[PDB]
Amino acid sequence: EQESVKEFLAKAKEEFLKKWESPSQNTAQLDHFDRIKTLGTGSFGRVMLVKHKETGNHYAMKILDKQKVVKLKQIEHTLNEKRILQAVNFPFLVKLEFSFKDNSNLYMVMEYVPGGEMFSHLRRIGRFSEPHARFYAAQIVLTFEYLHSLDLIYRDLKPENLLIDQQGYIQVTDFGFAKRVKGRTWTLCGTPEYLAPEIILSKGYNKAVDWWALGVLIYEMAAGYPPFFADQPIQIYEKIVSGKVRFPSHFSSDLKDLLRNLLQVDLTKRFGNLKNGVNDIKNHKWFATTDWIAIYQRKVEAPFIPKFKGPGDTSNFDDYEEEEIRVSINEKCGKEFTEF
Ligand SMILES: COC(=O)[C@@H]([NH3+])Cc1ccccc1
Repeated sequence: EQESVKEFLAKAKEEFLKKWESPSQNTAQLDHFDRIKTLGTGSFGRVMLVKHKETGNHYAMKILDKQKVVKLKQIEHTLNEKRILQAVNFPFLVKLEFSFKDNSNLYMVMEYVPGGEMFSHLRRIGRFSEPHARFYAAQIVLTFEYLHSLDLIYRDLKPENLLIDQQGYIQVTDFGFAKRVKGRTWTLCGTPEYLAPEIILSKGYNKAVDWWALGVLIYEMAAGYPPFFADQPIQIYEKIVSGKVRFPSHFSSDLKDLLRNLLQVDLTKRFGNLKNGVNDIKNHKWFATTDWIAIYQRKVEAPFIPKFKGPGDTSNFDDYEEEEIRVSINEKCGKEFTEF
């Protein structure tokens, strides 16, 4: 690679490692914020729009219930998520602003991106044109080059985790499955339609799973549906492992060729995982129009700007029951979460 890229990534890794080795902790508290709206809710956590009472800034606060994290065997994953997020810095990664814990919950306070999930926009328009899909894909390629150079695997690429910001660029959110891995790792995680075959088959897998997931994402952006779609997970998994994918006739030949190379079942043949690494992707004809530096510098005009009224607008998110943020009188699971 150009010495320019090598030197950039060396500095990126140095800066990451300093924060990785000495993580920030306990940088705000709950009563510094007002709750505005619940933006998402799951089996062990929620995301809420909050406002800082002194500065007036809006943030997305992820709240994890310690007891449920333990019950669902997510302890290490939650520690990974926060330790990684506090240490990374890249234009297409959502910024962690504060973190803290209390007797009941873990809190990560992040930039709020009012444009909403790529998923919503994709489903509302049907499919993205190839230029539009390529603009987003280029951001993911650069983000994975950054993450992988820090020995990080992301492991949850899907349209719901990609927020569209005020300039129309992507912000990757949700580092719940991200992990620092030199070599292989084994945990079954991700989302069914996006899992690489080696995850399904319970192998020791590596960063090549992220490049597989990029193939799934690009297909879904350009087609409007994912390549291995089926009604139940087991049927999805059978399709993933089969080595068979069908492409819409509207796909360009270049798109089909790139996707066949990202969706290689044999991980030793998969683009992003060959001897030339990410450059096989960056140099592919489908990316011939992409100015990688201009994308990194946010100098390209985006395909669209989401419609929203301001930094507190929640219109691009959907409606959930509002539930308490209860804090027990007694500390729960203190030992498990000491490092948070
Ligand atoms: C496309 O490149 C690849 O798949 C590389 N693993 C090179 C290779 C090809 C065939 C057999 C062995 C090795």
